[PDB]
Order: sequence, then C-alpha cells, then structure tokens
Amino acid sequence: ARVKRGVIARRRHKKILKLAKGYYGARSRVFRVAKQAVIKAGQYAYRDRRQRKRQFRALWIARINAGARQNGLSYSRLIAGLKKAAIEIDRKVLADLAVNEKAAFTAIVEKAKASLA
Amino acid sequence: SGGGKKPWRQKGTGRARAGTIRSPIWRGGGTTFAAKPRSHEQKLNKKMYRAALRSILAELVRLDRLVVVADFAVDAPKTKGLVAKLDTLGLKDVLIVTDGVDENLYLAARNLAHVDVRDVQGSDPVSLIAYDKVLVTVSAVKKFEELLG
Amino acid sequence: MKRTFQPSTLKRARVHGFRARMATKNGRQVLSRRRAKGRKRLTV
RNA sequence: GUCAAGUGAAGAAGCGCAUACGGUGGAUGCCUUGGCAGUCAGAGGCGAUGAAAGACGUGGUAGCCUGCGAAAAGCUUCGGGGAGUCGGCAAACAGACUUUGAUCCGGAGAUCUCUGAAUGGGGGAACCCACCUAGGAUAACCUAGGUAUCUUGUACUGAAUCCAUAGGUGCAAGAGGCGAACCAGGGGAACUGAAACAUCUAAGUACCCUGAGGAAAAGAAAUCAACCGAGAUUCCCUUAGUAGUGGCGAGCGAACGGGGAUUAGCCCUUAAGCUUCAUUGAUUUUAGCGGAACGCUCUGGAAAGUGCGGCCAUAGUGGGUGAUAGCCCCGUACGCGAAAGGAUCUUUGAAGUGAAAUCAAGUAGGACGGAGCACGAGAAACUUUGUCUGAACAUGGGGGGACCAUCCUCCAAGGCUAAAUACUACUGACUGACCGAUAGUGAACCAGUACCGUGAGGGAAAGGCGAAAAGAACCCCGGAGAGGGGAGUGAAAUAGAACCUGAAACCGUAUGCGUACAAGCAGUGGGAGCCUACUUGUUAGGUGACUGCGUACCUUUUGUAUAAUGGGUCAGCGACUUAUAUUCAGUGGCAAGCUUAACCGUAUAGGGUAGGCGUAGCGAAAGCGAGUCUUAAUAGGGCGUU
RNA sequence: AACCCACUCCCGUUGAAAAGGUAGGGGAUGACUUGUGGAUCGGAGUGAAAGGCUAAUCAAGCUCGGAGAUAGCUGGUUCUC
RNA sequence: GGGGCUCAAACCACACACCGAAGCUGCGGGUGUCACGUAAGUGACGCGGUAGAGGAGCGUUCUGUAAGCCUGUGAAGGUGAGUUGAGAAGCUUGCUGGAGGUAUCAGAAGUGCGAAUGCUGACAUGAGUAACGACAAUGGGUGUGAAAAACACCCACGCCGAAAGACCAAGGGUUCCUGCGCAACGUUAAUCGACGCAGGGUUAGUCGGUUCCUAAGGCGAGGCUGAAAAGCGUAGUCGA
RNA sequence: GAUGACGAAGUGGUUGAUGCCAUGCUUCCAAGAAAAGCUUCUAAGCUUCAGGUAACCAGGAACCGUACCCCAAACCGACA
RNA sequence: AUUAAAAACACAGCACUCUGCAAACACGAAAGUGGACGUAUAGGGUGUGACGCCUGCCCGGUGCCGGAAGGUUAAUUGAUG
RNA sequence: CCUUGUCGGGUAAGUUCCGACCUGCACGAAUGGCGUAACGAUGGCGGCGCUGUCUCCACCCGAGACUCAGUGAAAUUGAAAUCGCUGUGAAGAUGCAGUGUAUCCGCGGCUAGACGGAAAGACCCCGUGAACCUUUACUGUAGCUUUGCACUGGACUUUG
Repeated sequence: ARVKRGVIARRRHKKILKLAKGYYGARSRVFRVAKQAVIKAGQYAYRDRRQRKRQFRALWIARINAGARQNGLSYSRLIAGLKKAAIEIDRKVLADLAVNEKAAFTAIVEKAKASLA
Repeated sequence: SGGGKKPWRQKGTGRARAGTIRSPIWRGGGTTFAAKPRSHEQKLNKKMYRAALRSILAELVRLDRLVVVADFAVDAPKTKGLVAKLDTLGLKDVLIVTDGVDENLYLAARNLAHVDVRDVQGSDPVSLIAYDKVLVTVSAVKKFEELLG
Repeated sequence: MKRTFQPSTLKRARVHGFRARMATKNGRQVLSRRRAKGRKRLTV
C-alpha cells in the first residue's frame, strides 16, 4: 500500500508559511527560513508575555513617581504609607489616575502624607 | 538493473559519496525494504475458532438475526423462484445455512445479489456476521451441535 | 597533440568485427550476451 | 504688513510588506494502451527440410514500425465468418476491390534473396571467386540439382613390405548451433566471519567448462536394525540445533525411530519398460455460433444519476457507451460447434531397443598420499582413488563406527526402470489490502533507443485537448512571419494543440501603507499616524513611525553567535523492514493437560496428535526416585520436593 | 630548413588548448624520423630504467560478476501530547 | 559599561523606605499521581529537561463494513476566508476544478522530511558582469530586402604565396549543386551558410580496388599436446 | 549580358633541375624481401586431329569505387 | 606523455661467471618455441663504464666451487617387546 | 659536523670561487681510484662587450580595460535591514556589551578582512584499515634437487 505525501506536505508547509506572513525576504517565502522564523517568533512571544507584565509595571511606577513629585513626595515615600495605612490600590490604576483624574490622585498623595511613616 | 560500478571517484570531485547509480536514495534505485511475496495466514486454535463461532451463534439468537425453518428446498434452479420464497419470510440480505447445499439451491441464489447459500462446514465467522439474517434449517442446528456441542 | 582514437576501418573490423568475435569462444559469447540484452548492432 | 524665534505636512531614484491579478515551472489530484507478483493449466524446446539473431529489399503517395521475401502488408486450397475493405505511427487523398461473397479468423500447402552452425573456397557477417553433372541458349550466358567437416557404417582401392595394416576414394546414416532456469559432472576463488590471523569459515558458494532430458539424477539391498523386526529410490514433516564434530574457537551438523506424498519391480537360458511405424475406439487443442430482460420523468451539454413503476437471473459489484447501466452495446451464466492438422490416452500387431553375455578379478582387501561421509586422520569405521600391491569361491564373501569372538542380516565387482520431486525464457485464463509516469520493468511514448566508450560494457529523458476534431471559414496589425485582437466551434478556449488539474520556488504589473540623520539574526512586547471594508467602536483587514528585550538552524561536543560541520532555493523522492527460531509482557481459548507439522480435504471447515512443551527431580553416569554423591562410613552439607 | 624533439622566459591557468602559444633553444645520414599491416596484457606484458608506459586512468588497466565486501568509523534518521 | 560625580553619585558604620525573577501570593485554566467518593468530585501533593524507559494519540494510502452513504444542484485536487481543540489536526465556506469521494469502527502498512558535501527536475544569486577564439585590415558605391558593418556584384586597400595554393591516401558520409526558406543551429544581425525542406548530381578494358602473387602475421584437414575450454603446428590458404 | 559562324602570330638563342638515363657507375660494411606473372626445359600424357605458332577476319573486356572535404568548419580533438 | 633532460640510463672498452649443443637461459600444466637454422673469437647472466696511469690488504661471516668419507638424518623396511 | 677551519689569490669589501695545508666527525682503488684532449640546452666562479636588470622610470605604438549596440557565462550562496573602536566570548566579532561615527544608491579602481573561494588535510596522530616493496619475521609454495617404489631386462664378476 504505497502512499504519496504531496498533499500532506504542502498543507504542512502552508501552515508554517502563513504564520510567517509579513516577514522580510525569504523569511516569508521559502520554507527552511520561514520554519525557523516562526519558531523564533513563538519563542519571543513566550518570553515577552512575561516582559509585558514587567514593562507595564515599570511604566506605571515611572508615572506614579512623576505624578507624586508634582505633589512634593517621591515614589518610594508614597508607597511607604501602605504598610502603615492601607489603600490597597495598585500601580496600574494609580498611573491611570496620575494622568487622567489628577485631582483624585492628589487626594491619594495627601492620605500618604498623613501616614508619615 | 545496473549500477555495478561507482559513479565517480571517492574523492576530489566535490560531490557526495555514491557507490552505485541504484542506491535507495537515488531515483533509479531500489526500494529500501522492498516487498517479497509473504503470507498473512495466521493460527487460530481449533478450540478457538469453535468457541468464537459458538459466541456468534449466541448473539444471532440474542439479536433476532437467526431464523430457523423446518426445511428449505427449492425445486427449480431459478432465481425468481427463490426470490419469491424468501419474500414469504419477509427476508432479504440473508445467509442460508443448510446441512448439505443441494444443486438447485446453489444454482438459484448464486446470481441473487445479497444472499449466499452455505453449508454448516462452509459457514465462517465473517459471512454469518455480515448478512442481516441467517437462515438455518433444523438439520443445520443439529449439525451445529455436532460441531460445537 | 594527437589523441587516443585514430580511426581505421580495417583495424576496427579485424579486432571487433563479426568474424573476429565469432572466431573465438570468449567473443562468441560477447555476441550472445549482446543479443540477450537485445542490442541493435551487436558488432560495432 | 515687516522682522525675529519656534515648529514641520506634502515632493521616493529606488526598496519593503500585504492584497489582487499574470507569467515561469511542472507538483498534486484524477486517469491508463504499461509494469509487478501469484494461482490454475498448457508444452517443455528450436536447428543442415538451413535455427536464435539479423542485413537488404517489398507499398500509388513513402520515412520508420509490423508483416512478408524477387510469387515480397502477400499466392493456392479447405473451414469459419456476412459487410465492409486496401496493417500501424497517420488524417486525409488517389486508384480500386467486394453479396458471383472480399478484408478479416483458424488448418494445410507453395514461395522463402542475402548473411548467421553457414556447410563448395575464401572474407572486414550481410560480400568475393568457383567447380561438377543434366537441359536450354549465336563468339555473353541461363535454368534445376550437386560440391563442407567430423563420427559411425559400408563398398572399392593398396605404401614402406611378401602377405595386409596404414592411407586414399565413393556411398549411406548421424552430429555441430541457439535457448531464462532446472539437472549430472569436471575445475574451482576471494572479500568476509573468527572482533588480528594461518587451521577453520565464507563454501564446493560465485565463476568457468562439459554433457543430457522434459525433467534429470537416484533406485530394487554385499541396506538398516537388536535378537524384536523393517525392506528399492526420491520428496516433505519431525526426531533436533540433539548426538557428534570443531585453533572443542567462530562454526558445522546427523542418524535410529515415527508421520506422510508416491506405488511397479523386472532381467543377463534375454525381461519389464521404452522408441518407431501401422492401425482401434476415445478425449482434448488450433475459429467460432446462439445467448434473457426498461420505460416515463427531473436536472443537464450529454443520463447510466433523480423521482415513480416494472422486468430478467444456471446471466447482479465485467469491459464502455457524452456523468454512476443486470434489461443500450460487446460480453457473462449456460448450451452447441471442426474440411483439415497437432497432442494426450487407449486397443494390436510390426521392426527395434533395453543388451552388458552366461551372476561379475587387476575386483574386494592392504600400504603410502589425498578427497568424502555432519566427522579439521582423530581409537576412525564405512565409501571413493593418484602411486604400489593383491584374494576367498555357498562346509564363500561383506557389513553391524578402532579391534576380536559369538549372533544377526545381507551377495559387491552386469544392468534397465514410471509416479511422488526441481525449474519457467515462452503460451493462455483467472486473481491481487501490488504500482500508478521521480512509481511500477532500464523502457506505458519508435528502449536496450538516443547518448558515452576503441571495445567488452554503461545507459537516459519523454504519457493526458475534447464526448466528438466540431483542430478555429472569414476579418484585422505584422515580414503572404512568429505572435496576437476579434468572430466562429464547444458545456467549457484562462480546454487552442508546449492543450485536464495547473502547486511551490523564481520573475512581474497595479493598489494601499512604510522608507533618503539612521547601525547588528530582521522578530517579538508596547505603539502613534495613515488607508480600506463595514457599523458604531471598547471592532475587522493592511501598513508599522517610534521604542523595550533580542548573537539563525542542524550536527557534534566539557562547551559553538561561533571565524567548527552541513544546507543556494522550491517541488517530488529518501532511512528500524521481512522471514524463521526464541524470550518477556499484555490479551484470549482450553486446562492436568494443551497444541498439532507435513499431508488429506466438495479447501480459512473438518480430519491428521508423528512431534513439541507441561505434570519430578537429583546425579558426569549406571541408576535411584519425593532422592543421589562421597568415603570402609545410612555419620555431617548442595540441588529438588505437597 | 622541413621534420622530430622539448632546455629557458613570459603569457595562458573559468585557458583558444584536460599540457598549448610567442620569442629564443637541441638533434637534423642516423643508436634518425615516419606511414601502413602485424606480435606481446593485468602479479601480465613492455621498459637505453622514470614505478615509466599498457586508449586524458597505472606501486598492478578497464569492465562485469562474488557484492548490498567490510567499515569498533563518518554523516543522516521524517507527526503530536 | 557610559555620561558624569568630590560636606559625594566614593569609602566606613547604623536607621528607615523602595525597586527588582518565570521565586512567592492573588485570580482563571488538564487530570499527573494518590487517597476518598455505593464511583460526579472534591481534596492533597506535584507538573525544567538530553540520552533513555513508560503511557496516550493525530493524519496519510489501501481492504472490510460498502451493491451502503455523498456527488454533475458539482467529487478529489488547488487557492482563500471563518471557526473549534492541549497538540498533531478538525469543521464550515467563497472562488478555481470538472469525476470522483469515503461518516464510523476494525484490519493492513512503500505512513509523516529541512539537513545525509542526499538523489531528480525546475529556478535564483553572482550579473546583464566576464567573454564573443590569434593584434591579414578594412573603406566606399550599388543591389536585393520587412530590415544590411557581416549576403551578392563593383571600385579600392591589405594578407598568404614550400601556403591561408593546387592534389592523393586515410577518415567521414551527401557535407557537393540548384530552387524555395530563417524558427532552431551560427558565440551578434543575417536576405547568407558546412543549417531546414524538395529536386538533382558521382558514367572507366587503361585511374583505384576485386580478380593473380606473396611478407610479417593469422587460421589451420589430419597430427602432437593439454582437467575441460583449449595450445602449437604440417599440408594447405588467408593476409599489402 | 549568353550563344552559332569566322578569327591572327605560334620562331630562336640562352639557362636548367630535387625529373629522366639510373634497378647505370664508383665505393663501403652493417652484406641488403618473398612469390607469381614471365622465359625455358622435360615428365605423366597424345592419335601424334586436340595442342602450339604466326597471319587475316569478326567480336568482347564483367563487378565495385568515383559527388564533396584533407596545411580541415566535412578527419582526430564534447565546440564552426 | 602531463612540474625533474641531469651528474641519472645507455654506450664502446674491461672483467668475472655459467653454457659441449636436445647448451646455459627464457616463455609455456605440455607439446613446442625463442636462444639459433647460431656452436666457446659463440650465446646467456652480473658488475664497471672512452682513454692514460693503475686496481693494495682480508677467505672469519655469508654464497659458490671442489673434497674425503666419519657423525647426525627422510619416506621405505618391520627385528624384538 | 664543528665551520664562514687555516693560509695564499681574486674584490673597496668574497659563507661562494681558485690554489694549498692535512686536524679525512664520515675518501680510497671495477657500488672502481686519480687524471684527462674533445664534447655538454650540465653545476659553481671571474672578465670583456652589451644593455630599462637597476638607480628611476619617462614617452610612444598596437591588443584588453572604460562607453554604447547585440549575445550572454562561472566558482559561490543558511538568511540578511552586511560600520569603527575597546572589551567579552568555543580563547583573533558586521551581528554580544559599552561607545563613537554614519543621508539614499551606483560606477571606476585597490585587495586589508569576511579565520574569502577551490580539493570530507597531503604534514601529524588514529584505525586490532588497505596496498605495494624488503628480509636472517611466521607459515607455506612454483622451480631445482635427493632417495624409495613403478615403467625396468640377463649375464658374469668386486662384493655381503
């Protein structure tokens, strides 16, 4: 029972070469370079699901720092209130309030100048 | 056919190592594990064929796929005469199992598209699990108990 | 700079011709191998 | 308005990405006039009556195939067939032939050039030159036969040499050559395995050579067996990987006894049997003939498909007909059929042969040196023999594994014998969990071709329009081009002949977005703007400015971004199989039993339990057995044991 | 000089050429050069001898068989969890 | 590490904060094992991984199920889009295709490719780059032509002239000549050709061969020799 | 620009071969093809016609190669 | 042949040694052939290498040539145990 | 060998050369010794002439290069969006890190790098690989030779 493998091999090359769509040069059009390029793009995609949670955590902190020094307080003095007080509010929405609702972020940094610890 | 000598010298030619034109990698060459005529016959125990038939007949009774008649004989060697007698039983796609296949019963129903006429010795596990009904005569269930009981 | 093939129809027929092949036993089975392969010429 | 400063949207030579079409290329799918492998049969040869294999010729066009041979795609006769034909690539056209029966298909005959064993002599195969006899022909030939060698037989002839031997000559009869394997012999390797190698293995294999046959060889006991018997040979299954054998290494490997397949023994006081004819009936083979039963409807280019209703069946899963047909066609089941041959079987004669003469003498035996028997000369029997020797005679002789005795069983040195068995180049029929154009034969097609070699030898690539050529009249640009734009044809021409499908690399055009102050595996996380569709926006597709992190992949290694290996890319192909023994696990059948092998079989059934393993072990072994060994010691331990 | 050779330079090295060309160079009545036919061949020829030559191949030609030699070595071994 | 830092952005102590991993926690996700659950069902501890062992699968071709089911109201195939699953992969659909396909569940395997300086074909890159074959040498006019550096003729100019001239043997095989042609071939173009297609063309007593004769050498009746094949050779009879 | 008809001088002296005499002569050692055709002699044979030799007359000489290329684009070198 | 043309090889001359002819020798399982239709002033093999002057010493080892005839020694023979 | 020995000559200067000496690592008499006219595409030295060999190149003439027209290759190639430096690193980096430069793209040239291309390193090691040569390696064996017995006889003697 002989079986020819031209129908399965072309559908398997066409999956890996659809995932390579948009890549420069032979990375999107020949299989030996596109197989490696789709493997690499999914190693990076694994890695950077972790760094996305790190790159936003740095960006929140940097805007909270910048919006606290407007009110006469550093980042680390603002966060230090809350092993003593307890806002339980996180860096994600404090950065969103430092930008947008700037008067409700001034109300949080005066509760942290009330802690004094 | 062919491929005695080496296609080129072992070194110096910048070409991959070859030893014949008829290597299995080459498109002229042989199949790597090329077939020969072998047999696919296998061994059932004699007790194990009989116990498997005895397990099939039990389920033909249990699923109402077995229909016993007192005797089954046609007189003329004619397919139309045997279609007309199976239709009295409400019956198509049948296995007819007799004690000995007579000659007119074999000449009828050997053109007929969905029936077979077997004897008891010639009944087999596949052909009485394939047809939607099995007709055995009363002489056939005697011969099935000589063989299996 | 002469080459290895210097043609001569007389030397070709006395070395490789039909009478020459069928004169000797080892060449008389050249002609039967070359006929079992089914060749068009069998004496070249 | 001016002047300062700040800010920066358009402007792409070219590039990237996505999409849309297009080209190149020939993948895939679907297909098949070709392969492959079996089963059952056929017949197992052809050739001096000139083979296998060819060269050249042969046609109205005429190249190459296939037929034929100067009587040349054919001539004469029977037989069949019944309407078309003058073979194919190769469709057309000429000129024709046929119901007063052509073409076509079988049987028989006639012709059958040249080469090739090649055979009158030569020779570089397909050429050259002859001789003899008979007949015919006007300083030229022609027609029909002969003319090879060797063997055997026979007649005539006759050297040295008297006789007659050699030799010579003529007549008959036969042989030679070719063929894929099978068979009996002659000669015989090596790589390799032994983890080196020499004995040994490989292996009496490969190869060369010589014979024979449709089979061959073998074969009718100087054979085995243990005091019971069995009776030719060959073949299969077991005994059994046992006994033996072996640098006791690697390895090699029986027999007795069983189970089967087949079934015959005749003679040297002359036989079965077999060949050749002649006949007696019979059966086959070489070609053929008859051969059942469907309509309407729907979609469609076309119906076999749909829907409904029937019919036939010793014929229902065949081939192909405009899509899938038991009832359209050709078949199939099933019946019939042969002027003339072939072949097998069978009657009953005939000539032969078997056939060597009369039961076996340079034989058996022996000594040297080898070879074989599974057995490496070994305690080496038995068989064969190159050298040298050498018997007995039924009140003999050989074997029974050194040898001797006693028993048992046989008659060597003369032969002939069918079936069971081996093989398949060639035929035919059926078959396939075989292949489907990179596959399957090297070869689906003008293939052992083209091509490469001085040569032996090596050795390709190349299938698909459509149902039907309906193969595109005419018009237009162009060079009475190539190639196109129409029009026709068709269901479809983006089916237009390089023609089904038409992939990927690779190369283009169009459009959207990005890109000319920005450094590196080219992505990924974040992300603005812009552009398309849509609907609401917290979407969908494209592009991705800017920015964080980021040194391919394989292999090999302690470790490779590695300046270590491999890969230009695409598409196809490409590497744990199969057989037989065995062990373990799972899963089953039976169970103190279980299971068969060859083979038989109206055949996956059933029979066949020879054998294999299990139920008991211990010991080297005789043996003893739920028990030996050891020693003078049943005294003391190892192995086994419901 | 022809002819036969092949000492030197350069070019050429993907060449015009798998060993040439151009300019010079050696022998050139002889142990000369050459046509045609023939003879010898693979542990075997042939060799004014270099392991040279035996059809661009020679410390053992070519081809086909043993044969899929052997390879403790190299490289490669294809879907997923 | 750089900018840069001097009561420090250095060093020494101490205090308090903060940032920082795939660690830990929060939250959502299979069964891996195990214990319980009359087996619904939650718990608990795990879950990096090469060689390697174990366990479970997907997809391809074939056979049975299949004279079934689907399909010309459109199969396989090809190209897109959408969707589902832990994955291999599935399902649905637009276009192209124009005749086949194979739910399920079992059976069998030529069953899955990116690498083997793999093998075959196609195609890139190098790159419109190097070259276009002796450095005898070309220049005008005219013709024909769809178009002339290259063809024909004319006028010149150069080159060979012990050949770049005339012949013969060999070897090749129609390449010779004429009419018509230019696709391919010709290292460019070609109207020209050693190219295509069709016709034609090779005349012998004296020229070459055959015939006659022999050399080297080959074969060789018989014969001598050798396991066989065969070797050697006499008479002879081939061989310029 | 082809073809049918006509068509003139055509002698002498020089110099000469690597051609011919010549397969001659001279000389030297290394000492220089076979066989046939041919010329001649007889044998075995013949009627001593046939056979031979001249002369005259009449007729014949088969078959095969021949084109083209050869200091080459046609041969040997994969190639104009 | 295709990176070495030389001092390498060949050579005339020289010497040594074998060879009495069916020669030594060589090719041949063998017949046969070559040597040679030659015959020791000849043929084979070895070494040196025109010529001139010359070619010393060593016979232990190993080879070859000759030698007594003693010891050891093979198949064969087959006494005795 | 020490070594460019030492001395003489030739040069301004001479590891070479010539002639000597003898301290011959390690000449030697047919694997010939020492000379030697002629010869040599032979090896080494020195001189004359001659010169682009050179100081040191200048100009010129033809054939390529360059340009245009036509035809149209090759080795190579994982992919490329393909800088310097100084570090790091399988230990010599276009690609890592840090940092300097740097608009985009050809053409002509030159070859420093890409451990550039070409040939599964030739040296070296390895392999219980191969081949071919050698012998006083092992085991054989053709050939030659010795004797026994055959083919192979009688007849006397020396002789036991």
